[PDB]
Amino acid sequence: LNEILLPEVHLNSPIVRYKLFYYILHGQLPNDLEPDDLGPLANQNWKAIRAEESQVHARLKQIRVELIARIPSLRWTRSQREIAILIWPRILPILQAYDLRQSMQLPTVWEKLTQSTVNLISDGLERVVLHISNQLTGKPNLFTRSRAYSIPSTRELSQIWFNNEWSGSVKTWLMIKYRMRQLITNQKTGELTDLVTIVDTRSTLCIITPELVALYSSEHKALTYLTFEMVLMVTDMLEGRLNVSSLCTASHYLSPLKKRIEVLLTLVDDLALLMGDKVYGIVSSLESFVYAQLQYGDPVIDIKGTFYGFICNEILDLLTEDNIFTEEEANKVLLDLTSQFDNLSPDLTAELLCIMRLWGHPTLTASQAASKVRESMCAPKVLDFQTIMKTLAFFHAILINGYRRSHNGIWPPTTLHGNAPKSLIEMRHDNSELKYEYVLKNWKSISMLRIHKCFDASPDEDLSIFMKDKAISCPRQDWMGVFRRSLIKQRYRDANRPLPQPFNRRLLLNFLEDDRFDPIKELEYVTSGEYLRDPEFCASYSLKEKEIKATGRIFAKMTKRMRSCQVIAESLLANHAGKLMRENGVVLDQLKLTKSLLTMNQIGIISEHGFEIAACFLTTDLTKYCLNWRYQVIIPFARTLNSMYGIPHLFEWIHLRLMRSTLYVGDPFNPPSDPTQLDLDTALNDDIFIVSPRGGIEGLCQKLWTMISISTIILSATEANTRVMSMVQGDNQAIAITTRVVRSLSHSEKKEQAYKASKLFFERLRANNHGIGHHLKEQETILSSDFFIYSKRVFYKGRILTQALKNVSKMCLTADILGDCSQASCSNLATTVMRLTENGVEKDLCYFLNAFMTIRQLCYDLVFPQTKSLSQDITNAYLNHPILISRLCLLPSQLGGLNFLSCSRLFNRNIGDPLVSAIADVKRLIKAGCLDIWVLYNILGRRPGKGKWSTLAADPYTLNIDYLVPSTTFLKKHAQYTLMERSVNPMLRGVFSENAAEEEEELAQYLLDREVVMPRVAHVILAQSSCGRRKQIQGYLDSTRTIIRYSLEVRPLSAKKLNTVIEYNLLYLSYNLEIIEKPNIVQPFLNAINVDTCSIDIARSLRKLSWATLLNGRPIEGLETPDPIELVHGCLIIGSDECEHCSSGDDKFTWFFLPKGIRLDDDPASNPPIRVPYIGSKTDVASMAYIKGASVSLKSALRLAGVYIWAFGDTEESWQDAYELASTRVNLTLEQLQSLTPLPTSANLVHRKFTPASSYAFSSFVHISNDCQILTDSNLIYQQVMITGLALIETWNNPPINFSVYETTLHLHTGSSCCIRPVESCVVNPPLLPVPLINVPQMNKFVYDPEPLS
Amino acid sequence: ANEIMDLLRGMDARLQHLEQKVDKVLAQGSMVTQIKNELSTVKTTLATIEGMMATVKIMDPGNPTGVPV
Amino acid sequence: EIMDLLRGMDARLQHLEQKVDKVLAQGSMVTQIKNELSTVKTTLATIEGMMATVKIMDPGNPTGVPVDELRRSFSDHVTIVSGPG
Amino acid sequence: ANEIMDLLRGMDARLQHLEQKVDKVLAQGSMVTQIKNELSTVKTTLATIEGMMA
Amino acid sequence: ANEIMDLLRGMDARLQHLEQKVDKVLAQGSMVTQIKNELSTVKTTLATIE
Ligand SMILES: [Zn+2]
Ligand SMILES: [Zn+2]
Repeated sequence: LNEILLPEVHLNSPIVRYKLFYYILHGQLPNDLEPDDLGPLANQNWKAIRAEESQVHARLKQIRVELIARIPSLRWTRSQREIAILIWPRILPILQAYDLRQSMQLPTVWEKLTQSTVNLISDGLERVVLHISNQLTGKPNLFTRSRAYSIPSTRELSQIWFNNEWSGSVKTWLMIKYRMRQLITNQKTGELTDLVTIVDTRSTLCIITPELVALYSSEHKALTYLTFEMVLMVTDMLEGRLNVSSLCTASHYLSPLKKRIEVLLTLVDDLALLMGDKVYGIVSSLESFVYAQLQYGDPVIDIKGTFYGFICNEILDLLTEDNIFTEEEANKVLLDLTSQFDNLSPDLTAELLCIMRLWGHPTLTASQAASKVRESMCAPKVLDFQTIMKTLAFFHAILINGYRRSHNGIWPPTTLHGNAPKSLIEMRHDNSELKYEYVLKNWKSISMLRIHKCFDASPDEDLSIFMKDKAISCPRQDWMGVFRRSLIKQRYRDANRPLPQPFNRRLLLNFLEDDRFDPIKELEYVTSGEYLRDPEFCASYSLKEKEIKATGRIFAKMTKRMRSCQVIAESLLANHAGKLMRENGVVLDQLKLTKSLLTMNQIGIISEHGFEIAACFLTTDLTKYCLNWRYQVIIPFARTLNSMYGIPHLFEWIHLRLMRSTLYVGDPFNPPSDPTQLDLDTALNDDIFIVSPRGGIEGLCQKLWTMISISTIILSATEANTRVMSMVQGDNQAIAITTRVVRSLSHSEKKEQAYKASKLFFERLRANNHGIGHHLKEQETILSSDFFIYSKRVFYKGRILTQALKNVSKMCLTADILGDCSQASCSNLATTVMRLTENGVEKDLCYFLNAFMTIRQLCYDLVFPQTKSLSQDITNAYLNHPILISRLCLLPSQLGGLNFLSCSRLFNRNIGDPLVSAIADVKRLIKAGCLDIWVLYNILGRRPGKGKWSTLAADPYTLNIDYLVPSTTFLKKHAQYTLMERSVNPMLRGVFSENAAEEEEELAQYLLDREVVMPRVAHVILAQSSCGRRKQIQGYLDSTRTIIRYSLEVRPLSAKKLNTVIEYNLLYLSYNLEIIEKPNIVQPFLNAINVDTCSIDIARSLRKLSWATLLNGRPIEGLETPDPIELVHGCLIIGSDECEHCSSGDDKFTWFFLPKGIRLDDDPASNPPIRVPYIGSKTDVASMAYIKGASVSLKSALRLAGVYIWAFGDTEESWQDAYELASTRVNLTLEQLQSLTPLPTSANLVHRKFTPASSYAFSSFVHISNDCQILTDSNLIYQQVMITGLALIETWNNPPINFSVYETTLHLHTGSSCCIRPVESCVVNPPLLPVPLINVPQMNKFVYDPEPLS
Repeated sequence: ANEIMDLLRGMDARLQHLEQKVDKVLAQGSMVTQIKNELSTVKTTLATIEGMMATVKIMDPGNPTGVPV
Repeated sequence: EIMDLLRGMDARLQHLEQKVDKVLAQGSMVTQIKNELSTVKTTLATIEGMMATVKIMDPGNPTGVPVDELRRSFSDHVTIVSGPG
Repeated sequence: ANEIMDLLRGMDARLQHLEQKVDKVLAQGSMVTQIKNELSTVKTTLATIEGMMA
Repeated sequence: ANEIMDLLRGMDARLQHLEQKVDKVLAQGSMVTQIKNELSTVKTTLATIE
């Protein structure tokens, strides 16, 4: 079992300094740590601790003896030796010295294998790119226009990835990680033997144990000790450094950065050696300095350089707090740091946000983390009643205006106070919109108005909230169960008290294991007041991983009941109250979200083609407000929300409970310093304790806080008489100040006037936020006439800057998910490559990089085997033949390969049918020379796999070919099944069924064993049926590592399964060996399929042949969709050129036009007018009647019923087959269902954080026209064509290009092409089977509704 | 005789005096008009003050606040 | 008769004259209230004004006294009306 | 006698006037009671806040 | 004439009646004192606040 539940591949846990201190003091390892460094560990009776953990001391004593033997000078005390013992932040400028180059052969074999495999396809990849360029533009320089310099092929990419700096370091640390993880697995399994590894490289002595590694460099005479977490940290950082440096070397766009980045690293590295754990503060300043540099280029004089100067003064302060550098030295260092940020384009400057995670993370101590939240909380804070009432008055105004615009233009139930004037009474009576201009005046009546119950919210409205795992803290007693037993054992021995019971329970498991669970009774914890009298309540923080700033370094956990109440409250706020305000433009749909963001950023970009409109953007960071929220500033909002929801007291909970509990930071290796304080109530506000925190916690009650901030923003806008469009989200808000200027005015003067208008609103907003008690400093607020910040991406002059290096920094050589299959890792690499395409990096470079890194991963998995196999025949057959590696890596995933990135994916995010795109890509590779046609013939002639009727319907577009399902997904499914079969919750009573799988099979046979097989409709109907609802509920389970571990523990996997999970990668390689080795004898008619045959036809034939056993020759209809690249035969017209297609017969095309004179980052008047580009079109019915308030169970039934009729038939037998299926989830009669069913015509059949599809630099000036085209599959096809044309125009003028000296036209002819075909459907189909006996959960509310209609 | 008509003469004149007196009596009423109109404000400001003080007591962190209904 | 016609016409007259007299004073009390209430209106202004400008402070736990001691608050959610009610 | 009747008719008029004017005195009574009722509320709420304040 | 003689009888009775209700008008004085005392108490109470 231990061969699945492996140690983590990457960093997912915080770095604990005291863990390393524990492991080095436990073995008496040499060190120069001062007594104050050890903290609480210095007073521990280490002799007793060494008496226990006998195996760990044996290992640590052994490594100490070996350090003494190899280097005698370590015996010397008083630091009289020349060897220097250093900790993580101080080993930064030496990590290149550690080489281990000799006595290590696996990295060398890996590099040689990757080189040999890449050398066999680079020429073919280049030809593929050239053919794509010729068939999408008609000219061969589509991808090479911006760079023509050097055109890096896949061979060049591999060379520069393996010959760059940090390459040897990355190989060394990969070997160290591999050895250490082998050691951890061996120690778990209990071998007890040979668990020390001694490479003993010349000038680099490294000793590895399952607990720690000692690394000594003779050149610098420096020795360091690293724990496993810090080893993962170092290897991840170094892989990120390699990736960033390589990409900068390769991409001409990110070339000017390269040298600068390197310089920066060196400086900070040296600074680290001087500073230590504090150098990350400098790093956390740099993440702000980038924005300052952008603010250095704004037209307004009064707002130019303010942020730059202030951040420089903060960096000086940081460099001079410990007096490491004098003022002159600090000024130089600051100048060196800044000189790397100057003389760069705006997006290159924004591209410098990658380096935050290039220096690792700070070593975290519980006391230091607790100090920040102790200063933020538990602090006196003044608040202004007026500011609070005014914001409550505007809150009530927005809530009234939100109930309206909804609820049929009528006011919510409201009672008017005795002051309300005659005007407010009239407004209530006539149900009229409350004008913010009115609300600003009379606030003494807009507030003090109770919005009585308006919503019928139920705690059981959403089930997905209850079945997501959240960390739960132990009871107030047994709160030291988190700490290591060794440290607190002695303290309790001198206290004559029993040892604490360790806590491991999880919230999801506890819900699932409750015989009686009623959310109406769960909320009675809060409503009745029990939360204040509960003595077992305990909330504790725990150090947060992957954080470099002091704030946000800890996240909190609470008890089960208080976490359940919190999640219920958050769901209640999100479902009903949060929908009522839209003053903020943040939305759940990403498409409209980025549309609103682009319009906000392009408010002020008006061209020449009177009064004009001007915009000044203000972005404020909201990280530290959570700790600044007090009870006084949320009580009236909480009191009106409670009225609106009908509950007496649900909100207001976070603060009320926190005033009366002592919080603490929970780290197993960070016990309290005082061994006499062993109860939580008596604790003092020092060490790791935070006594009576008066503020809120991150995430908790965030909806109310965002709601109040929106109210304050609207208040400040109305006070200053200025129109704004806020974009408030959690932790960052952006406001686009709008003003009216003279059109004829100069651009600099226009923005000056905009800033002068924005000054009053900024002052009012500062005063308002200070009134509610959250002081705004220069750090948080950033004012620009050009850009704002949202979701860590900047919006600069109608564009979203690239920040591709940040994406490439997190591209490593394995995925953390338990399975650790090669498919998963290659999919992760492909996803990062798609992010790189979307982030401005050359698409040719992205495609070559994807091929190279898929090759790199498999080779790494082959040469670094995770699990030892008795037979190495498969791995030897793959290692000794790089041609097999290349063929398998270039093969598309849908066909059994690991190439998860398609050629069409380079341009459009939406794909449609993945197997048509895969066939296109394989054709391309075949015609170029990468793959051979016999591979395609083998794939066509491949023997059908082990597929069932449920497997075609659950996941359409998928072949009956084994091992396309990664082990990971299997592990998630097994965990979900184990937990639901164990679930006893009243809500999950009827959800689990022992006959679920065979019911799925029978229903899938009913929908699919027909005259025509239509897998899309089968998927929709299954997902809309009772069994599909049960599958969705079972899929709501989190399936987290810990959950997977639990599931494998309480429900042990059987032996064969155990083996098939353990050896999934080897079985997958063996299965693919049949198609990528030699030309297999196939059936003859397959000679008909050629590389010139349209993908769609090959996809139809492949689906017909792969599912031959299931379907017996019947064809599959409703899946095929043309590949976006093969459908369009584009042509780019420059100057005196003319379109060949148009001029030769063809007449269907999508016209794109980019004007002349567009100079970005310049005067908006000169360039042509800007507009929001086409970012896509999401779902956008006229049923015979519109039932409002329809339950989830009813809308589902009407869509199933409908698609059955639009698809299988319009008869009465067809109808007796939709009424029964809907009856599994509804109680409607035949007449009501029939009439309430939406129109069964043109069924869309659609079914199943902030990532922009492009920078929208030159796509905002483009003109689109489909007037010469026909135009819900066709709609998707034409949307894909438009997106492809947009991507082509964007890649024609890559981010290096900032000008257009000529006007370009794209025709993108889609007619005259093989892929387009007529669509015929809705033919009558009998069921060819009796209706299966569908077991329905009649009692269960979330599956069936006894009363769907009033 | 003639005296009587005179008596009536005075009778009427005096009656005419009541009128005069009554007049001032009446006018006084206007003062009222204003008092009622103003009292209106007195009530508006008073209530606002009442809400303010009431809210502050509600704000007290120490005592939990229940909202009727 | 005519005697009756005039003899009592006069007595009541006197009485009515008397009542009138009484009516007179009331009006003075009236003007006085008017002015008293005007002064009250001016006073109401300063109070409401000052209440508008008020400081609310959360003492917090700078001292660091144990919560046990800090527990000086009702644990009972109490229903009190605010604004309207 | 005719002159006497005229005088007689006249007082009637005067009477009418007495009646019409005094009725208005009754009218003045309306608000004075109403405002009296109003002020009553005030004296109440005033003391009401008294305890809260202390 | 004799008619008018009786005539004023009714109208003077009205006077009498009017004089009946008028007496009630005086009670207002009771309030005036109460409201005077109430504002004196409010000023004294605002004194505390100040
Ligand atoms: Zn054309
Ligand atoms: Zn085609």
